[PDB]
Amino acid sequence: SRRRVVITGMGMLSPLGLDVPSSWEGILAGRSGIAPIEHMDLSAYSTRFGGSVKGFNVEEYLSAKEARKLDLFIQYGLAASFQAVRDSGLEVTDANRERIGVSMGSGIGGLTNIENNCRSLFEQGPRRISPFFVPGSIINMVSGFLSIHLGLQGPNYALTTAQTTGTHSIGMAARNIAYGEADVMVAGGSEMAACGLGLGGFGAARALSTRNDEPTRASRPWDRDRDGFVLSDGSGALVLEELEHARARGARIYAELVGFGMSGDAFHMTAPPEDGAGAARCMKNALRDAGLDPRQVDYINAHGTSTPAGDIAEIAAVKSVFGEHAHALSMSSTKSMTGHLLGAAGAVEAIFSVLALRDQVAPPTINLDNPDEGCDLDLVAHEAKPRKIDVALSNSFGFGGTNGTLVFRRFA
Amino acid sequence: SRRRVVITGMGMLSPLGLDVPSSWEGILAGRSGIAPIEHMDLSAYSTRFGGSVKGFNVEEYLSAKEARKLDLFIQYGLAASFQAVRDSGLEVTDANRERIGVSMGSGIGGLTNIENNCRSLFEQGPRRISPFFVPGSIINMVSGFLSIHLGLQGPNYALTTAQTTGTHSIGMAARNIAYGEADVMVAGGSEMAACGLGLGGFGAARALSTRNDEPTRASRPWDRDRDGFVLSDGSGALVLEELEHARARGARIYAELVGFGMSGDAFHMTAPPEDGAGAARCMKNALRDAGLDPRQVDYINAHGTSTPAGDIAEIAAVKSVFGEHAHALSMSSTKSMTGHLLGAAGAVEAIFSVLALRDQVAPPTINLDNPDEGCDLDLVAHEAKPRKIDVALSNSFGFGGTNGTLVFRRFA
Ligand SMILES: [K+]
Ligand SMILES: [K+]
Repeated sequence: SRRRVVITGMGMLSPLGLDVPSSWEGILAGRSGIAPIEHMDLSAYSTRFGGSVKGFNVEEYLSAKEARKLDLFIQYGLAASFQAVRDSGLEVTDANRERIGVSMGSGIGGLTNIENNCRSLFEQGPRRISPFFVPGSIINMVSGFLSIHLGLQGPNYALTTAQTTGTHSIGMAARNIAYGEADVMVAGGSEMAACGLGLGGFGAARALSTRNDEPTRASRPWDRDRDGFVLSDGSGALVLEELEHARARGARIYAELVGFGMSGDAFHMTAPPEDGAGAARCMKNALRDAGLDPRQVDYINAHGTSTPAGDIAEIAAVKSVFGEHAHALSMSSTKSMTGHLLGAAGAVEAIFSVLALRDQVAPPTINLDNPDEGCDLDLVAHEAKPRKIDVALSNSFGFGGTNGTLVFRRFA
Repeated sequence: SRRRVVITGMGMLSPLGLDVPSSWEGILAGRSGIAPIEHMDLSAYSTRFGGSVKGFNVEEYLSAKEARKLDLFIQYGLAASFQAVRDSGLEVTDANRERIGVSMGSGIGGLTNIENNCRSLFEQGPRRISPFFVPGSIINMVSGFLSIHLGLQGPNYALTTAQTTGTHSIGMAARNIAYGEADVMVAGGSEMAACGLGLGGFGAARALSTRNDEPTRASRPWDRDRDGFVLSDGSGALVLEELEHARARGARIYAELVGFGMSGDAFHMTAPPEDGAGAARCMKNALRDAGLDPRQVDYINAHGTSTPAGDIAEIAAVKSVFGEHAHALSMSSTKSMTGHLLGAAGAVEAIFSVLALRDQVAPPTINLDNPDEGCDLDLVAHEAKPRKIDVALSNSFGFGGTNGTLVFRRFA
């Protein structure tokens, strides 16, 4: 009924590194990538730190002339995409390019570019807007430009499901491959909302931590002194591949993507329900899609955003799905270190989940000094935990109560 | 292998009407919905007309208090969604709500809201941004709020593939139902980019017609004196339903959704290739997905945007897919009347395609006074053409060279 889908390539920019292996070394070491933001003047803002991408040089991937039309969220998406296509060793030919596509998305897209063109329009009027504004700032153009730069002719689209984007992108790209619409898909997410509208919009909603004096401690999922999420930038991308197609060309396979689930809370615009019953259904859907019993799960990479309401819902949902086995699995939030990459969070965390399968180690939940009422599971507090990981889950639960769960598994 | 998917409900706001049947009466009569734009001062702009939604009253759907947080693209999406859920006669219960989802998207989303919050931020600083800015302006919240207002717990996501959004949303929602992930999906698209950044961004790219003296004549697909697309607002939404589920409750079925195809040009950021070879592959994929031979197609609702390069590519692609039969089918662009609803274009045109199957009539391509070189097919110039329509196709081809084709068919 379904062809099998594996991960043959990965790419990343995060607040911990300009590629995957540098970012992952950071994760394993408990390193925070959070810091006061240098690129702009945040003095008037109630929050002043974030996970920024540091030292990014777009001209590793594109000429200065190409790069200049494109919002940072696009540059970030192409870079992760390029890394991953490279990482995969895939050679794109006339014989396969119609079988290779792209699903790279974003939660908010080109907010920086829109900001800047907004300034021009207000001060100098319509004619000063760039002619590349639209193509260089709408969300589908990570997918757009990547297909052009790589001559990829397969399914070409983009999701935008806020903080769940990255997770849904990967899952539905795998469904493209399982359905026969593609053999290969580049999927993932990118974001750069660290601009005045991003930080101010999230500040206005009071959704962000305001621990300005100690930014590396701001993101503390399941800690009783948590005060909101930490906004972060970057991108993740995976090369998904039908199993036989990868065997045929001798691909290195990191892991198998076995399950994808989805759900809606149908509850509230920004807050999850106390019992996490939407997240519970999503994980259950993802497990059944993988043909798995809850007891076969060894590691969960949580959404774990460091909001009061969400961290606790996620515990409820895990306890209700997994029962007693909730105490045997390890769950951690690597947002404790990376911050919340929004639409890219799902993508980088899928990659963290795959790496956790490769190296048999559960990354840590840093800053988990005083676990709140109920937060009594193995949350890998403080430091990496080597252990058996056969099956690894990655959740994302975003505004609009939109939920997504991926299930990965060691390959053989 | 696949469950069968039918259309049981439809909703719409367009520049021709505040619902489906008013909009469709306009279409059949050759009525243009294009007019100089009243809602803002366009004097400094090189284009000054558009397809606006006229007389919209959001309080038919939501309280003033609800409505006020939400960008117009969201209001427009919920309204079409509500219409269509209503139109369908579906009763949402605890027994089915986990089987009912939403895929409603947009190409650019809340550009108006972002504009306004941009002004506040510039003049008055961060603290003046609304706390509802983010939830009320990001694209996934049509889906978000609809699932909350209707208690829908099934798959919840949103696409953003620019001018192809509406087409992809519907196609992938049908795939949700064919796969077993849902029995029912509300899918479609909404847009309101008629704000300074929209009109100015598209003006800066020189992509818009500038026929300000005669706006009802600006949109003239395949006419030799065409000078770019006409920007338009609104929304379409369809209730997709597994076939047995609809039979079981005695649903009225408009038509069957039998095919969905996708492709990438991999060519250019904004311009299609001269031969339309990407669009050709997309239609071919869509036909094969439907189990259909080209000769079985009676009517095509074209992308037909009134750009020089795109209108002509689409002819090339149709001639190459359909061969001699290209001269027996009828193709028309209802953008001649509606203008280009961008991310909603696909959604309203899917609805036009379904209505064309219901009433056995091909809508007209208005303004097609002098067909360009090569534009010698039956393009239903000027006035509606009653005829046999068993099978109807709807194309969309958007920036990034992203392509989508839907195939509908009379039900029995
Ligand atoms: K996660
Ligand atoms: K169309």
